[PDB]
Amino acid sequence: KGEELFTGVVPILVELDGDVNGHKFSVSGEGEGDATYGKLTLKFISTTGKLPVPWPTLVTTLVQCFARYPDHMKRHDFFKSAMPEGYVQERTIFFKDDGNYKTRAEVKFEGDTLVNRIELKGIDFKEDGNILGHKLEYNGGCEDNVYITADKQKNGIKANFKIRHNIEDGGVQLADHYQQNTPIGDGPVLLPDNHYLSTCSKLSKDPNEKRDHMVFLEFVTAAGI
Repeated sequence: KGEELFTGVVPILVELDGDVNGHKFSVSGEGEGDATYGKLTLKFISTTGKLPVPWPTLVTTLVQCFARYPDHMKRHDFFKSAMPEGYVQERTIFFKDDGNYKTRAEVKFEGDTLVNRIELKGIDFKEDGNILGHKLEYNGGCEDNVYITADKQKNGIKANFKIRHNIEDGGVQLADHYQQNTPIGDGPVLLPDNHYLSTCSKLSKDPNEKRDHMVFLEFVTAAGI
């Protein structure tokens, strides 16, 4: 059972290769996840200098297998059931009145470590917009619940949710997330009934960190059944 792989604290490594309007950047992340508490503690670093986009816009792209599914919902945890082979997570994130991200990631175990290797491509972003202009507050913003539905055709799941980033000069920047997850292996997975994940994140900085970075804390819990 893939759930047995998350009984304790699991180390995490994240790799993101990004490209926004043709400007390449790379982010390396590490930390740990405790599915018993739906708790994620991560630190992310840009290895290519100042990012061309705000950190809050990459939060969702930068491991839902660490969601806490209560006992009465364990049958609906697709993410852990796909482990250790893992799953492919793909998203299109439409930023209202701005560009969009298209992301493809492989979430799988490499040894005792849960790894998230991501490719991100952003296009049609406006230099005078909130994203390329770095006009978003540094926080998790209003995070709508992640509504998950089964996709038996792909033996996986789909998800939909909006992120609302506060704009420093007042207002909000909507980010419409459209998500699809498919298992990497051919083994059996758990196709869930309709449910959602509740998220709460806290973004902070490391005083000793010289590079553009993000210290990240998240609690994710399933509900709706």
